[PDB]
Amino acid sequence: NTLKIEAESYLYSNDVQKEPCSEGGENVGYINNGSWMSYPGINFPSSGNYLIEYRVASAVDGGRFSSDLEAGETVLGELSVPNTGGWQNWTTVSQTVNVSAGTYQFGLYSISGGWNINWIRITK
Ligand SMILES: NCc1ccccn1
Ligand SMILES: NCc1ccccn1
Ligand SMILES: [Mg+2]
Repeated sequence: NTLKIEAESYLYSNDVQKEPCSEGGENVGYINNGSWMSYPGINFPSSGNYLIEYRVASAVDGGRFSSDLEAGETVLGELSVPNTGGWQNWTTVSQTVNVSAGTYQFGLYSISGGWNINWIRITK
């Protein structure tokens, strides 16, 4: 089963802005070093390995972000954003990580800015 979280649906954020996305809806853009977004109430119904996909774009090299649960109580890992050659040239990167069942605040934190994100998809 899959859960799709629209990236623009965050409850809290720092130093980002929403913009119309070429794939419909909105994406988060104007992401800098130290920008972040937080999504409450993300349910992982079983304990085990999940695929977490990120629909991202960048016209530059080096965009990088970390994902975490509960404000860094559990770090899930870090994602590099490819240089897809345009701000609306989208691609899907992923991480495979182990989470125990629960409902968590899910956080994305920009280590190196210059990347956009459309959505997050979680699959077990
Ligand atoms: N965990 C992403 C984040 C960072 C700072 C504050 C809230 N959430
Ligand atoms: N050059 C646009 C931009 C601004 C802030 C963050 C990332 N890209
Ligand atoms: Mg979106």
